[PDB]
Amino acid sequence: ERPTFYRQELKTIWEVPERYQNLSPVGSGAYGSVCAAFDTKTGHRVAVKKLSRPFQSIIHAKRTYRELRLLKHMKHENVIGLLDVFTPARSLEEFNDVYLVTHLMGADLNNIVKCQKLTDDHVQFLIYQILRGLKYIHSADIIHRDLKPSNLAVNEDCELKILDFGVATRWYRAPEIMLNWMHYNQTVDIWSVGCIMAELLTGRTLFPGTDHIDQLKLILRLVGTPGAELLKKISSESARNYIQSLAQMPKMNFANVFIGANPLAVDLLEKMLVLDSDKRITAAQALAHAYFAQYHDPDDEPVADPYDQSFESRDLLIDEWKSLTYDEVISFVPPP
Ligand SMILES: Nc1c(C(=O)NCc2ccc(C(=O)N[C@@H](CCC3CCCCC3)C(=O)N3CCNCC3)cc2)cnn1-c1ccccc1
Repeated sequence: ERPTFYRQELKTIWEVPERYQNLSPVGSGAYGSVCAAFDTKTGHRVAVKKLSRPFQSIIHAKRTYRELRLLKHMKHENVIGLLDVFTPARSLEEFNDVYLVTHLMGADLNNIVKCQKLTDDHVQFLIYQILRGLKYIHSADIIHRDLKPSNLAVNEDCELKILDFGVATRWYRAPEIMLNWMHYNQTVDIWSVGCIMAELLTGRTLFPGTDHIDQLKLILRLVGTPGAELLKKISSESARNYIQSLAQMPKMNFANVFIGANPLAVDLLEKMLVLDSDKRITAAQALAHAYFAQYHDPDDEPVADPYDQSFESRDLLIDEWKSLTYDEVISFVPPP
């Protein structure tokens, strides 16, 4: 039974089920067209995102479908999930707007740290949750690709979720992406986690580059010029020359960069900030690292159901993407 909707303005107009009350814009553009609301069904505050021009073009329609598919798939404590999705339309013919309802978080990870060191216990808890969510995301063959403190949100009980509010900042970007090395694996996200973890411990950005070149120079000063093993995997002579032109010395010992830090934290940072992404620790491996002994539970670090992203390879018409999106709205099943 279709609930009754009500309209509102909010310089953006919102038609939502009566279920959602007390709507108010939040983030003022940083979050998009997002309002906080009171979910009368559960008595919890929620976030309502209205999609912008979802079916204006093939690209818009496919992006709308993609985001709905991703959100419908993510069912994990440390990843943003879909509480509801709705449209005022009563038919595919009238279908032109999509609203996504998620949990409302309280702050991102810039708001928690505020340029001050966190305790080592608190860093364990925060990074453990990030890695727990990444193990889940990566098990579905999904790569975040833009992990950074602003895409990590917490509530008052310090419970953390991974989202994507999106390039804005390069401070957390893996060197292989910056170098256009083309073959990326999931540990580009592990690089970002390493940068975040270092920042939580020290209160300082690990690699605060002024521009693209400076960012790579700062990275390579810490992690060193490519070793012989990594150089063997670089096809292009110009590519080999270019990376060496930005570097010089071997890597530094992280034990003499993170003075006063838990030696287990330093060991983990070493394994996350490896230049060769083939040698970089995975999320599942990192969760078993002794640094997380007080939080690690091998039986509550779940993986995702298989995620069918064969649609990514397809060239469909605008009405086909729209119909596929409409079918995914209809088939949605709320959580418990
Ligand atoms: N602003 C918000 C919200 C909110 O916007 N919720 C709506 C809300 C919808 C959607 C998303 C979201 O992340 N959507 C992803 C798909 C899921 C991703 C989860 C991780 C792994 C990779 C996939 C996506 O496809 N796109 C399209 C391209 N650009 C980026 C987003 C976030 C959020 C929820 N809480 N808060 C909040 C309030 C105060 C302080 C801090 C946060």
